[PDB]
Amino acid sequence: EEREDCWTFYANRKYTDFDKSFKKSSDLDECKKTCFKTEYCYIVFEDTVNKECYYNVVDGEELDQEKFVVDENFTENYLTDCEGKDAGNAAGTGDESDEVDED
Repeated sequence: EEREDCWTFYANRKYTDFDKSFKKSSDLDECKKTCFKTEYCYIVFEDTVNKECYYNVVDGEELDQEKFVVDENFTENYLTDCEGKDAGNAAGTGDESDEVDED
C-alpha cells in the first residue's frame, strides 16, 4: 500500500553480521509489507550496489547506527519514531552518503 512504514536513514553501515535474519526480495511494497507483517517492523538493510532490499524480520532494535561500522555497499535505514501509518512515506533509503553519483 502507499502508506508505508517510515524508515529513517542514518548512514551506510554494517556491524559486519547478518545473524538478525533478513530476507531479500526487492520490492519496495514487499519490504513494507514484510515490515508491517512481523512484530518488530523496523530494520531494513539495502544493498547499495545491487540495489537490493533486505528486511529485518527479527528484533534488532538494538542495532544502533553508531556502534555499527561502515559497510560501503550497504545502506542502513531503520523505522525511527513512526510505529503507525497515517501518512507514510519516507524516501531516504540509501539516500544519505553520496560517493560516486547519488551513491
